[PDB]
Amino acid sequence: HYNTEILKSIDNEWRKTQCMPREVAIDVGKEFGVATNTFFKPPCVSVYRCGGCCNSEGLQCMNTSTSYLSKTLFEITVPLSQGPKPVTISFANHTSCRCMSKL
Amino acid sequence: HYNTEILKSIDNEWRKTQCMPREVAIDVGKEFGVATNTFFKPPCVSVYRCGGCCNSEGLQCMNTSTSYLSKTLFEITVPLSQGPKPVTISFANHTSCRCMSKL
Amino acid sequence: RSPFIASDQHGVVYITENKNKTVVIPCLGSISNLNVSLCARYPEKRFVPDGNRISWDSKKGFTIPSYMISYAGMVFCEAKINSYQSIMYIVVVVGYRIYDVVLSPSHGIELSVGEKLVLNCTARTELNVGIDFNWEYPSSKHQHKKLVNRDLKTQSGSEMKKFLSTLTIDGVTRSDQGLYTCAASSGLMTKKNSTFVRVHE
Amino acid sequence: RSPFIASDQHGVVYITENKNKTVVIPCLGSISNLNVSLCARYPEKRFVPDGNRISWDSKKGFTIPSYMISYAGMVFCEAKINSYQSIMYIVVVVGYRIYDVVLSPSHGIELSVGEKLVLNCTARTELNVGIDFNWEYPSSKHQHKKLVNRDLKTQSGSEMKKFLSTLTIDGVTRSDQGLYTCAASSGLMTKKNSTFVRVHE
Ligand SMILES: *[C@H]1O[C@H](CO)[C@@H](O)[C@H](O)[C@H]1NC(C)=O
Ligand SMILES: *[C@H]1O[C@H](CO)[C@@H](O)[C@H](O)[C@H]1NC(C)=O
Ligand SMILES: [Hg+2]
Ligand SMILES: [Hg+2]
Repeated sequence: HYNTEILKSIDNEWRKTQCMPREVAIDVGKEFGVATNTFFKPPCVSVYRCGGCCNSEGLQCMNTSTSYLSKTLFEITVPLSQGPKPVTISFANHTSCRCMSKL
Repeated sequence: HYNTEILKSIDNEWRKTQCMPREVAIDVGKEFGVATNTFFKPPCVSVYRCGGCCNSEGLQCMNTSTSYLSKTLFEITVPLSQGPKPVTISFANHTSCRCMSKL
Repeated sequence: RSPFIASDQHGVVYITENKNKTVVIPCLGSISNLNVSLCARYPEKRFVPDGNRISWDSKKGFTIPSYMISYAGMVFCEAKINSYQSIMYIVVVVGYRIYDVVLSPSHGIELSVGEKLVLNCTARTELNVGIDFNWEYPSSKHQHKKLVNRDLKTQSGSEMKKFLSTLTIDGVTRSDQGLYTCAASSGLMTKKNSTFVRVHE
Repeated sequence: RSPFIASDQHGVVYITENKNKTVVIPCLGSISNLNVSLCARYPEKRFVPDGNRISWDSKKGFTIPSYMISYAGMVFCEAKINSYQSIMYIVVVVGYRIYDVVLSPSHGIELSVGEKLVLNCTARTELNVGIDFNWEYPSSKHQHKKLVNRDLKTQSGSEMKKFLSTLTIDGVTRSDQGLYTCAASSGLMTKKNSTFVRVHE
């Protein structure tokens, strides 16, 4: 019946929205929380963080294991006396997630 | 030289972080901004929204064309006198993005 | 067609506060000699009887300590001879506790005809709770009344939910003088609170 | 090896405020009779000379109105006979304007020995701007000094950036009495502001 049409879509919805690692852009100078006079090129990095929804409030989406990754970005500082300098920064990369209890 | 190794990774970084449509979970009862006594099952829907970074502040990532999508979710209300009722909600789905000037 | 027989094409399961801590999925079977497991998602988890604690009786359905399926969006029992399954049961985790109902201002409301009355009722509750408000006031004779219900963010992240209902009368009159009682209702539990609004010249 | 000849394996391009509004990518060529285009990313955009406005001269490199490549992370010219390309030039969009430098408190700072002095310098600027602070105060003789620089969020979304530098002296002494001048520097442009801090018994 038409009920299967609704059921199909809704199970699919739960699947696509679950607590899992998701590719997101991270503003670099915000995680590092650098400075008033420091710019990054590129401004961001592509890394995987845990997102999605838990069915019970009191469970939130948290990573259970994390890799770290060293990416290389050109750092610009002002007043520009240089010189974009190749710097490396180590970003957290989540490899597993679970809806774990809040407290 | 080793400079190609840094260049390869950095161009790849710009590519993965650009202003483009991205699959995200949307808390339903927050977009609809429903009520104190209204719960949704599932809590979320999988839809595409514009994310990524613009290289110049004064350009932000905005969608240039939007589809809309009707998804069906069971709505629960309290005090529970029913009865999860199959309701439909129309969610915006972005199909193109561009770093457009802020003002 | 199927060993499982249970109204609609989908059922509902409510995790209310323990004990027993065990919840029953009515996976009533047509046969007795069946090895039934409980499939929950998402993510996929399978649960197998470990008598005594997790069990499936052909007359009662599946029985599991509800903490194991609280995470889940939906469950269904699965029996195989060579794989049949039950109907999807939606998991609804349901809170009921209201910690405190507080009005603002709390005491001694003195007003003069024409003034604006603004009552803020606030209910603070445990998680997985929603609230319906029901007010009681002198002038049920309708005169410039307004009610707005809001979600305030406990987080904090505490372990709670905070709800706000706001009564508003633009030009109070002497008929409006009396007891104002805001009721907060979560599931079955209901807590009330009141203040006296005084109106004179 | 290549028609393009330009120090490092990557170059830099700065979009400073117009006019000309046109920026020059030094894609100096070995030959004259080459059809060169400017490739920018991301996303991919190709730009072709439309003399006169967009042009490539074998002695000057590529010339484009900078609004067309401001969006870009990086650019490079591309010439083909049957496809060669230049080195990657990183696009840096660079602001310079400071609207106002304001201190807090602004006027009449009266203090007594031992008291805490807290100066808040705030610079408000156009977009694509970063600022370096440089303070000037009576006691360059170091005594319990502290400087913290912060980003405050204009947004709002206005069209600006707001920066905060905070001077702190825990136990002011009479040596510390005098002129305090906070300097904000963005690119080349620099704006200064001052207040008098008075210390007595
Ligand atoms: C939990 O309580 C129910 C009451 O219906 C009872 O039948 C069941 O045996 C209880 N569990 C245990 C382990 O006693
Ligand atoms: C822009 O100014 C430069 C100055 O170096 C000049 O050579 C160029 O011709 C100007 N553009 C126009 C259209 O006049
Ligand atoms: Hg299963
Ligand atoms: Hg290209």
